[PDB]
Amino acid sequence: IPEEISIQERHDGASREIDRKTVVANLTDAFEGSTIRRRKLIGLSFGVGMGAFGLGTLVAFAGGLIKNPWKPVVPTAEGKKAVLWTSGWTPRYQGETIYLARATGTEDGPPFIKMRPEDMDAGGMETVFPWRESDGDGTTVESHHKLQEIAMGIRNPVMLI
Amino acid sequence: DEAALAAMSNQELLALGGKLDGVRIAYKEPRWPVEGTKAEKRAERSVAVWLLLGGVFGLALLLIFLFWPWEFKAADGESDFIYSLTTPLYGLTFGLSILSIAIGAVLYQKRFIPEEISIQERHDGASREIDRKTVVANLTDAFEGSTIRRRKLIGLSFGVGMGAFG
Amino acid sequence: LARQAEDIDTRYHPSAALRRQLNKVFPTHWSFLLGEIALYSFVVLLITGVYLTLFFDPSMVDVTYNGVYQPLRGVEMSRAYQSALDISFEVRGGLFVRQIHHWAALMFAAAIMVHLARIFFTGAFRRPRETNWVIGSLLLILAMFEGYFGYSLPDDLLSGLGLRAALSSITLGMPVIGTWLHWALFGGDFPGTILIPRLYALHILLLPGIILALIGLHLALVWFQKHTQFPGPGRTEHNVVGVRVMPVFAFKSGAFFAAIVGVLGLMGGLLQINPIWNLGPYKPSQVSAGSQPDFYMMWTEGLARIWPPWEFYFWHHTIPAPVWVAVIMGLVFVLLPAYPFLEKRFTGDYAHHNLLQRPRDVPVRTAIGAMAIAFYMVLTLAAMNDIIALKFHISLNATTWIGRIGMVILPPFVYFITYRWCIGLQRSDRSVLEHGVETGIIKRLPHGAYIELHQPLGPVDEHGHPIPLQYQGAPLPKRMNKLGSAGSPGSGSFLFADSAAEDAALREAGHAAEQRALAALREH
Amino acid sequence: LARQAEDIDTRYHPSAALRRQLNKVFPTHWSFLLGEIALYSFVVLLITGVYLTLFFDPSMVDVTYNGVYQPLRGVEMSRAYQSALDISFEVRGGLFVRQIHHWAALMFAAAIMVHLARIFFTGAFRRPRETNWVIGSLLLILAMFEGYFGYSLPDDLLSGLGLRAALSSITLGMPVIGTWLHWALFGGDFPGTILIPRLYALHILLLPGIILALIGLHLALVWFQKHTQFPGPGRTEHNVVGVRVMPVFAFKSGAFFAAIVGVLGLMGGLLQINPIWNLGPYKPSQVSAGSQPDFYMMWTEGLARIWPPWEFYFWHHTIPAPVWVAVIMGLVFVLLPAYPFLEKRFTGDYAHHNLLQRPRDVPVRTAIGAMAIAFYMVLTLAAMNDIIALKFHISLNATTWIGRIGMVILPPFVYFITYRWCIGLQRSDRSVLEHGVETGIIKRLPHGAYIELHQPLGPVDEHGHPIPLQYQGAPLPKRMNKLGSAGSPGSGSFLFADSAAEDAALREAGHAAEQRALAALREH
Ligand SMILES: CC(C)=CCC/C(C)=C\CC/C(C)=C/CC/C(C)=C/CC/C(C)=C/CC/C(C)=C\CC/C(C)=C\CC/C(C)=C\CC/C(C)=C\CC1=C(C)C(=O)c2ccccc2C1=O
Ligand code: HEM
Ligand code: HEM
Ligand SMILES: COc1ccn2nc(C)c(C(=O)NCc3ccc(N4CCC(c5ccc(OC(F)(F)F)cc5)CC4)cc3)c2c1
Ligand SMILES: COc1ccn2nc(C)c(C(=O)NCc3ccc(N4CCC(c5ccc(OC(F)(F)F)cc5)CC4)cc3)c2c1
Repeated sequence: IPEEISIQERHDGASREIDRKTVVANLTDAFEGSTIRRRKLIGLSFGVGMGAFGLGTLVAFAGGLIKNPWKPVVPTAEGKKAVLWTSGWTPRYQGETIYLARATGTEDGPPFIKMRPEDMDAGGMETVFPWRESDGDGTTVESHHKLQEIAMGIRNPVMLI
Repeated sequence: DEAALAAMSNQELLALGGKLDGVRIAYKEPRWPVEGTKAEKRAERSVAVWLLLGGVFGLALLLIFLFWPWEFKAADGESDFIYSLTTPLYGLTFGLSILSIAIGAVLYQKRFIPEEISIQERHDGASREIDRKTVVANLTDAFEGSTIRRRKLIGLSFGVGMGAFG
Repeated sequence: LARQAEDIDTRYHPSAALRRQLNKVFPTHWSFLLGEIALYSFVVLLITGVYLTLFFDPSMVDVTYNGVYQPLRGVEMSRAYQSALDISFEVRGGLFVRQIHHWAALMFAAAIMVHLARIFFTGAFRRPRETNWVIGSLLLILAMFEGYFGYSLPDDLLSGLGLRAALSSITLGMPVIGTWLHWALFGGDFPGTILIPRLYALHILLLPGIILALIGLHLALVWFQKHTQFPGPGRTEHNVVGVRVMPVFAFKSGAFFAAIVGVLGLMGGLLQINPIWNLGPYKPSQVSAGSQPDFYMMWTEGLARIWPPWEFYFWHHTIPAPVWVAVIMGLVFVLLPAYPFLEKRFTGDYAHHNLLQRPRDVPVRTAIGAMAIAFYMVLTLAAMNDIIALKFHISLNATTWIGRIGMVILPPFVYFITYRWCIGLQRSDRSVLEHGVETGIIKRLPHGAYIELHQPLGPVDEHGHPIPLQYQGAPLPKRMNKLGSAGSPGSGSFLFADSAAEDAALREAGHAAEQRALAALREH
Repeated sequence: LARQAEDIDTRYHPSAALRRQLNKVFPTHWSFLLGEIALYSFVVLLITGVYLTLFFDPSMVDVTYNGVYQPLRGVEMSRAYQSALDISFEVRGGLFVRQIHHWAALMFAAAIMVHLARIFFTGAFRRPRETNWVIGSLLLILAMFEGYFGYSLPDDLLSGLGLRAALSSITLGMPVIGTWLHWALFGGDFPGTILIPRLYALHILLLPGIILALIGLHLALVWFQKHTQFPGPGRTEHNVVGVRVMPVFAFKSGAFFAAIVGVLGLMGGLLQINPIWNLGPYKPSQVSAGSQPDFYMMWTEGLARIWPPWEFYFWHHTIPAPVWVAVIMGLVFVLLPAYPFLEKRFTGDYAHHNLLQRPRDVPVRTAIGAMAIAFYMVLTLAAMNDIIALKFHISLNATTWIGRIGMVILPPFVYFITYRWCIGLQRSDRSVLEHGVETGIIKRLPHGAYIELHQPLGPVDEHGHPIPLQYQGAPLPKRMNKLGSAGSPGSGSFLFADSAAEDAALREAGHAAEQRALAALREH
């Protein structure tokens, strides 16, 4: 393809005064001809009306997402608490037994089994979860749901040293 | 023109712009030639009350959305009837507010903005021969200058390559 | 804001394109807003759909409800149906929003159809605008299929039946490809695991994008090829008579937008549409009695209902009945975009046109359009067989045969009547051109004769009879009161009168301005 | 195609805008393609993402795998992770496509950063173009967050840790709003059921739409405010010297597009990125050692690592440490778009500029930019603490303290060195302007003196010394071979020579054309 050089004649800067004066005259005449400047009541009522409509609409748009983080929804032994203060280690009926179960990685019957103090040496660590024997092994769908919700709780895991 | 484009009034500037664009506005007329009358005040008040209603019921929409019983309560013991009115109220306030605003705007345009007629100077059809000849010369020279017409092997290999890739 | 405006002007210096766009002239006919209706409906659809996407989960995995709606607790359903129920019952203002969405979809379709009717009957598709007609046809097809994919998303019993029958078992029956298309689309046999996510992706991303691009192209073509207009006093094939954008047209357009949004909000708040909770989740073993789609697919359903059972069985193969529906549908969708070229081949007219035609001046095209509309109405009414036969006490087989025969004898009858009606209107126009406008006053003419006191529209001859005018493609007045004949009421408010000076001044200035407008537009 | 071209011309008559766009001149500097790189990366991203949406299912419900990948059979995972595994292992060519997608995202980010560096150092943001700078900054922020939301979609262990830490526990810690934002965004506490569908909707629909609109506006502003250029022989503030679009520029742009697509395909086929199957599904109880986000969030991670633990506890309340990260990141994102106004307030220069600056002529801005780049590099390297301390045998606490101190002492050191280096380059330019170009030849001058045989760039005085030139903002030659001094090899092919006549003719015509180009561009 042949080699070439070209020059473009920018023509930058402000417009020619012709166009500026004509367009500003058009805008000013379209505004002054409507006589809206000397109509105070119409303008102010229009403003308040549009403002109220816009405010109500935006509030209704962004109002379905907002939730209260402190409403008591979690049942405990002293009534109901907010989610951000219960843990799953929280007792439910004033004196229930919560074992320190450990995960086995298999799904025949136990995904969680109890522990004894002798199942660990002086240099060991283990992760444990709250058991609540009323949850049972993972056979039925009900117990399977209970266990899969125990396994996924962001404040449940505990290190045993 | 000149530098003395100033000292020119508004209407000469507007007609100058129009003629530069090809527009020729005929018959521009205000709506109230006589001064303050009672008809003008009545029309202004009528245009204003619609926008007042629109704003009032936008506020009503906000209040209803904030403080109305909305949760599902349906049963046959406690016949709620307050929950069955929760969506109708949203619609009735929202739509009516914005409708009132629209009607106020239409009335304002129909009774205060001046009446006009304009003509636009279509300029349709084929282009002026100047532009057609120049653009076709540009295209033809850009094509013939690359010498691709007398390069058969390059063109055909290019075609087969692009076709296979695609 | 002088400082900001000037600094914008030295940085960008538009000042000439802004002037070129502020002086553009647009014709003002009530019939030129039927496209604005569809545009505003599309905008509302975009907004409400963007809101809805924050709560919808498009999965087909099974769960048990365990929600707030009690008559469905313990029932096993998909995740999409549960998400739709959660939108309906557990988000403050969600039912309102999805009802607005559905009503806006319906208004979108209806406005598109009315706009197409206008474009066809006025003849606005001729030489400079065939491609714009083609783009419009593509937009119509896309809108139909987008609405279909949309209401099939929260899979309940009705949507499931519609999907199954139409999509699965018409794609399954195509002659050679057939099952290959079915398995490429569903990933397997009908109830799969990838159908709803695929429809969701198609519905929120692809088709809206294509529709947005095509709408942009449509409006650009309309902007740069200036609008058409009706013949009239000062109208020619070389000018556009109307109002400039600058003060007026933007104002009218915005007010219309607000009014349409108001109507949609009202009827989305007060009328109920698609109550999915009264239905149940989709299950292949149960069915109900009203299984219709939305009114823009009812013609497809009706065509499937009233088409006779003609199948072909040859060596080791089978061609079922719904193939017929397939080819007829395709033939319609192919005959729609290719009409201007057919008409220009048949009439042999290839000139530029910027003035519209009145539908009464083109009898053959008006008759063709009326025949097509009658066919569409027959197909749409044949889709609500059950409802019609139940509410109005008619046999069901009777309605099937009524549709099957009407499909053949109603279009030609409508054609004949429409042709004769158009020519009758033309003759009624020529009569008021030859004589004057009938006033309705009777005299007795002392030798016992009754005359009726016509009123001429132009000059008169020596003996009082008007000289006949020539037709110019513009409408003519027929009532004496439409011409200023009996007008000028009092100038009170409603119960108290104004002064006499105010009344006289206002009446007199109004008369003067009217006369000046008339005399100005004639002379150009 | 004469008939079709003419009929297009009588229907549309462009013929003048096409000529106005076919003659536009574009400067030709290698540095003006760094934006084309990002544009082409974005196009490839669009295409591959549209392909990917046909197979992805964004749910958070739990399933058991039961697939083809054996070391994960029987493991309970979400539906998104399973869909990603199915894309990877069960669609012919899916792994290739998602690897191309990820590599294209990385190249998008890198090209944007290099383009920003160019724009900043050459000074192309001055009076007519501050708004274009602002639009670019917004595009950068949006690209960062879009990539983040993108790689957090197939929720596995690493993506889950990133989400949890950054999003959940930095939004949770804001002073007053805080938990309200967290619950509005997640619908509840961290592991919810609406997070992944919401991210999916944000990632495929909203942010791509905003980015597309902003890119359109960016390119429009660049098209109508013509490009800048470097000072040179025939360049002024009133003209653009380059090549026309018509034959050349479109060709070069398309070839560059194809080459970038080729590079992306090669490195998406040969290098592996994000092997999600080696990881596992996200579970809140297990973790790994790497952590690490993609390289455009590493500075955020590093800032969180090396910021000291300063918290405030007052009455019944707590202000944690990550608040600091929040305000520092906001301060950076606010200081980026507001730079041109700061510089024009501080230097007091408000004139139009169309000629660029060499980075060596503006020492203070170059030093500021080098300091900012050094800060960014320190923050990015402080994010791979574990990898550095493991591969290169260094203590971990040592790397933490090295970063914590470098964050304060490296930027000023870099500033000082960059200032002195810029002034040194200026002096080296002035020396070759005063004298000639050093040739490197030595003579002995019979009375035992050594001279070095400079070569003048302009006229000479009576006694052979060149008269000093004036600096004009353009680069100067430093090597004698860059000027034609030793050139003209043989004219064979590689192993067999051509005739002497051919060699002489080609050499002589080439010399003539070079001289004519030079003499033509001078004279204008
Ligand atoms: C047809 C239909 C009705 C039949 C019915 C069929 C059926 C029944 C109905 C629908 C059924 C379903 C299955 C249909 C499937 C549809 C499916 C969803 C298809 C999707 C479509 C497709 C595959 C999407 C992917 C492709 C697409 C995303 C890529 C397009 C690229 C995009 C849009 C462009 C973006 C960039 C753009 C803004 C800039 C353009 C480039 C610009 C103009 C030039 C560049 C440029 C400029 C501008 C400079 O100023 C400049 C200055 C100095 C130096 C350099 C440059 C420079 O390079
Ligand atoms: C453009 C033309 C469109 C049409 C004709 C259309 C039509 C529909 C209809 C009729 C429904 C049924 C709603 C119900 O019965 O509750 C629906 C659902 C839905 N639409 Fe659209 N829609 C359109 C555009 C969009 C867009 C652009 C989006 C998102 C960006 C969207 C998002 C949705 C979603 C998420 C649903 C399912 C939510 C639900 O069913 O409650 N739609 N669509
Ligand atoms: C525009 C800038 C974009 C960026 C920076 C980006 C970035 C990313 C990244 C890094 C991933 C992770 C992929 C993986 O690790 O396998 C991803 C996933 C994904 N992207 Fe994008 N993307 C962009 C645009 C798009 C678009 C426009 C679409 C669709 C139209 C899309 C569709 C998807 C989908 C469906 C996924 C999930 C599929 C999967 O993870 O395998 N992306 N994105
Ligand atoms: C809700 O309750 C009910 C109860 C009963 N009915 N009965 C019907 C008919 C419906 C109903 O909704 N109809 C609307 C409808 C009709 C056809 C399609 N197809 C697209 C796919 C298919 C196809 C065929 C051939 C193809 O080949 C080629 F690739 F195009 F070449 C491609 C696609 C063609 C038909 C889609 C929606 C309904 C609803
Ligand atoms: C992948 O593996 C790993 C392993 C370990 N790490 N460690 C880190 C830090 C990451 C990581 O991904 N960092 C990137 C990152 C950082 C911060 C945010 N925020 C968004 C929300 C947040 C916010 C705060 C206040 C707000 O208030 C207001 F709304 F603005 F008003 C709003 C939003 C602001 C910052 C988002 C991404 C990572 C990844």
